[PDB]
Amino acid sequence: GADAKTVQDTVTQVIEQNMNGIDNLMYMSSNSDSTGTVQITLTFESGTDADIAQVQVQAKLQLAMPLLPQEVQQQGVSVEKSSSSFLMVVGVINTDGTMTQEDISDYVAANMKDAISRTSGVGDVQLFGSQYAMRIWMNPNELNKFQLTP
Amino acid sequence: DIAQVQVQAKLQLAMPLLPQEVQQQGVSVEKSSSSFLMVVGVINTDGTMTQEDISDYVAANMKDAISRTSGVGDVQLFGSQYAMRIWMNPNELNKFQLTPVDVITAIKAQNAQVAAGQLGGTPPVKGQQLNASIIAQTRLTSTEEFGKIL
Amino acid sequence: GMAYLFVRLPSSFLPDEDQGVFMTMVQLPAGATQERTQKVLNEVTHYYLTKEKNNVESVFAVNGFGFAGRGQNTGIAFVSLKDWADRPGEENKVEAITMRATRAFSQIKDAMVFAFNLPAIVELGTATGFDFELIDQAGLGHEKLTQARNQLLAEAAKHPDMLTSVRPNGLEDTPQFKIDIDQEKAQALGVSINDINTTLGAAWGGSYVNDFIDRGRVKKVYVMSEAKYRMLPDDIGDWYVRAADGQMVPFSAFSSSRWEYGSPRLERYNGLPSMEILGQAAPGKSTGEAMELMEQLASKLPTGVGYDWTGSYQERLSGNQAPSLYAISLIVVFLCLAALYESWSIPFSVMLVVPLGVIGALLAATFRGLTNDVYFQVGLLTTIGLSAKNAILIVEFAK
Amino acid sequence: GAAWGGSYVNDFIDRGRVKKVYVMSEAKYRMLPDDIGDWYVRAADGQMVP
Amino acid sequence: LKVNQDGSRVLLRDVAKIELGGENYDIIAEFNGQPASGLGIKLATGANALDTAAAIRAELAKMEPFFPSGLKIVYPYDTTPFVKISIHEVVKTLVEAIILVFLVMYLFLQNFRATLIPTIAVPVVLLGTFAVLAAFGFSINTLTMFGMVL
Amino acid sequence: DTAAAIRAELAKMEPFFPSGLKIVYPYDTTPFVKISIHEVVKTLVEAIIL
Amino acid sequence: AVFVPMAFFGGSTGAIYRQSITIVSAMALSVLVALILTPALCATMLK
Ligand SMILES: CCNc1cc2oc3c/c(=[NH+]/CC)c(C)cc-3c(-c3ccccc3C(=O)OCC)c2cc1C
Ligand SMILES: CCNc1cc2oc3c/c(=[NH+]/CC)c(C)cc-3c(-c3ccccc3C(=O)OCC)c2cc1C
Repeated sequence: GADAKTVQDTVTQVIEQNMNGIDNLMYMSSNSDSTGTVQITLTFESGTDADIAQVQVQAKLQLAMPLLPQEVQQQGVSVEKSSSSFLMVVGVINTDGTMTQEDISDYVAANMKDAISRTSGVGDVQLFGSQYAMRIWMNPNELNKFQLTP
Repeated sequence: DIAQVQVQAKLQLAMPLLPQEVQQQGVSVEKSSSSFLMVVGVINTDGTMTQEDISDYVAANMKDAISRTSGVGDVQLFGSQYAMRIWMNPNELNKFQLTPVDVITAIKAQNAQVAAGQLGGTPPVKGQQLNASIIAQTRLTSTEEFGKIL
Repeated sequence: GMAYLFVRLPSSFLPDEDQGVFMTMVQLPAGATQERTQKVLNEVTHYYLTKEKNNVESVFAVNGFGFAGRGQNTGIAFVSLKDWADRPGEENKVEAITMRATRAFSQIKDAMVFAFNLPAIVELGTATGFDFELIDQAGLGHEKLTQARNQLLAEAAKHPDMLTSVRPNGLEDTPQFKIDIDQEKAQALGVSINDINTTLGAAWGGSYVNDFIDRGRVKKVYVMSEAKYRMLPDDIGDWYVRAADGQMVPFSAFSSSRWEYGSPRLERYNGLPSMEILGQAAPGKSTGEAMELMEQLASKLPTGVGYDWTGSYQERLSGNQAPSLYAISLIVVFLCLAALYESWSIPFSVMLVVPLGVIGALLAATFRGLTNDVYFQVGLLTTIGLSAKNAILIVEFAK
Repeated sequence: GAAWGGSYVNDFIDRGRVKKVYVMSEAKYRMLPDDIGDWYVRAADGQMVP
Repeated sequence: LKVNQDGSRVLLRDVAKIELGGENYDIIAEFNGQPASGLGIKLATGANALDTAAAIRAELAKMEPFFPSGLKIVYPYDTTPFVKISIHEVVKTLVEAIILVFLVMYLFLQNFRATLIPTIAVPVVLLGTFAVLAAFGFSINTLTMFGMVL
Repeated sequence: DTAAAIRAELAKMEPFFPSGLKIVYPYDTTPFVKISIHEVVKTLVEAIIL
Repeated sequence: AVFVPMAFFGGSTGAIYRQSITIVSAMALSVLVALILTPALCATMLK
């Protein structure tokens, strides 16, 4: 829900004043979007271990998790290994028993996405859709009808 | 590099057994060396300023950079970073019938950022022409705005 | 000639090959929707299917996900071409396919669609290319920095020489619908400020409530609203918050509708706000020249506006490295030709066969459409080894 | 606690950067033992109690 | 939710629509203009790429037999076959530079035996190079395969 | 080298200070290293001449 | 020497001018093979 200004100093900035005391570092950058999505990049020296350049980062971040909302805390925070690009991209479609671009995205992320991402050193997986959820669309006229709020 | 880490993941199995006064306060696992080396004094000669204004500018421009740079263990400020400080009068609290709990409540309400959604939302109606992000409450900025809390 | 055939021969790092897999990205103007950009990704799907059956095996487009970032403005169609055997000529190979693609998306379209190559490499090392960045070193804001970045993009394309190609990254700068809630109006009628904020947040933007279990697995539960009660500014007043005195109160009471200009992508570099400046070295000049005639354009900017280079490079290859490499490569070659020889004279025979085999190496590279990249640089070092070989025989058998 | 020793309330933004907001009291109402009785807590029945 | 005076029960369905839909509608993919989802796997920053892509199929293969009717896998954007072309067109070029050398060795010396010594003197050296790069850290790289031809 | 890069950040910060703000250097290790090379590699050369 | 000092890599072009060595193993194994063996096989069997 949050806009670009909101995430820029309710999550982003807090992490940045707690992104210190780390071994090896060239620079830090950041992106803060109007979709309510932030992602920082800590680049390191060439030939450095990716296994330890992690860890420290997510233990420094984590000294700053309780300075944040909950809207964000219980939402997925994730420190991962990066490689600006994809390689294998596995499309998933239907031919016979026809179904929707919504039913398919759920079944991909409720059977195979959990397996793939853990398998043979995957950095991070990106869904091309979304996993299912018990979605509710509140009517504001029928809320005032019985005297009620969200 | 590994004698760390384990320590701050063991500590962190004990963070939710603590207060909040402490949790949202700065917990920090770092590398030690009982001693300093470079100590960079910071003073004023012309446009004169105070031992308070200087400590803020040191920790709002250079302290964040230094500590992350070329493997610094931990930095210690010789002063403090600025903060919107409030000095409650107990005579003027009883004058309008009030406590420090009512002042605290007023700042965790008016001094706050909210995640309001957006027009032309995530699942819209097929045919909408615009999509903009809603703003609502913004975090306060200056001494004047904290003086006008209700 | 050996010199002139080398200085004038321009420097690359690595060639952009046919990988059997390229792609093409989309981007719409200030505050477009999912319905707008889907029309564009649809028109793109035609060029590759109907007007390119022979070369494209399949497409895979996506609505609202650019490689800049995210949102309903963006898009991307991954491409998977047919096998290499069935694609015969240069026409039917990545370079030419993305060429007439870019023409067609700049012809019968009305937004920003491209197509591009797939280097290999990573994102960096375009060669004759750079990435500047512009920082807020003082206590300025977004509004003040915006103007400083406008002034560096201006002066760049205002005296080029030997021109250039400058542009920002993705700070398009669109409007934002602010809602001012008067606090005095709220408490008067008797509404909690908490209740008001989670009415505006859990309706328009959603709210993570709880976890449930669908079909064995645990997923999430979200709460929002039907689309038809949150698409315009006038629909805010249809939401009635409840007051402590058991009577309904609309938003129109305490709210204040008004538009405002902000940014949908706030970038920050190294603990401070920043904006990206993706420029490209001139077609005449190249990098070391272009970058140093960009630093004097950033020091001419106003106060509290510094700079720093993301993220280009850390000292290159035919740049300042190549020297140092060759340099030592000589001092050893000559030594070892003395550890088996003794003179001095014998090495200096071998130590100027170097330019014999080199003037030919350059001739073929400079002649055809190739360039001094990595593969060519080691084609050279191979030949000082093959010239030493041949010569050393002339010198070994004869001595 | 929020008078004599301070209390971490919330975060605000001064001049671009995010810092902290603290709540305590003027120094002159917390320097001696006799100054404790000047603080009047409120009771549920809307009347002050020292 | 409520029980309005007269014993009438207000339910969650009576005030709101309830469908089992995605938790994020912000993105929706098409594959040849068909409704679809998938998995865009990204590398793990120091991983063994092509072996990681071979094991992407490892999980995916055990998942195949338990799909509903219609669900079928497809492969757009994929790195795999470029590696298969860079070995099969280099180890082919390898063999072309032996057959070709064999002819130059015959045109100068009609001795069949003399055009045999050098034909075995380089396959063996080629192999020893594999064993040094195995005992140093490197791989069969695009670079270190062109180094076997040069 | 860590102390050489303490000045690396500090040097980029110098030009954007307000009026009056100037850096000073008390307690500092750096020059002790510069004395232990320049008085040892000097002693080195004295033990050749001798 | 034409090869391995040139194979003292500088940054993002690490395994690029570095991965000679690949080359050099081949040079020193062509030396080995030529100092051993090629001598042998020639003597072993020629005309
Ligand atoms: C007359 C034919 N016109 C060309 C026009 C071009 O326009 C471009 C515009 C851009 N718009 C701003 C978003 C960006 C980012 C990259 C471009 C590249 C480019 C793309 C991939 C790899 C390297 C380069 C490249 O040229 O890199 C270094 C120069 C480009 C290349 C050629 C031949
Ligand atoms: C029968 C003669 N025995 C040998 C026995 C060896 O035992 C080793 C044990 C170790 N103990 C665990 C701490 C580690 C780390 C490296 C070793 C290497 C090694 C050392 C430097 C550079 C490369 C290698 C090396 O062989 O690299 C790739 C194979 C090694 C090499 C040879 C010849």
